Amino acid sequence: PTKLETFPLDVLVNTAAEDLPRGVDPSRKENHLSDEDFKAVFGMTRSAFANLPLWKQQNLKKEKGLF
Repeated sequence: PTKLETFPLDVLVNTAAEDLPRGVDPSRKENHLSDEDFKAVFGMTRSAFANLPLWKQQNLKKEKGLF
């Protein structure tokens, strides 16, 4: 594609690894949320989230089912 594919939050959270769409980086599911879902889930800009240390990004994602 011309850009990364997006999918509904429920699909990214509640799908077995083997069933995940091919267009989703399993280690960076947040990149595949729409802007609206990213804002609802994280409450900060994508750049602000990317500026958190990787371990903190992961910790936040774990509770949210996106790790």
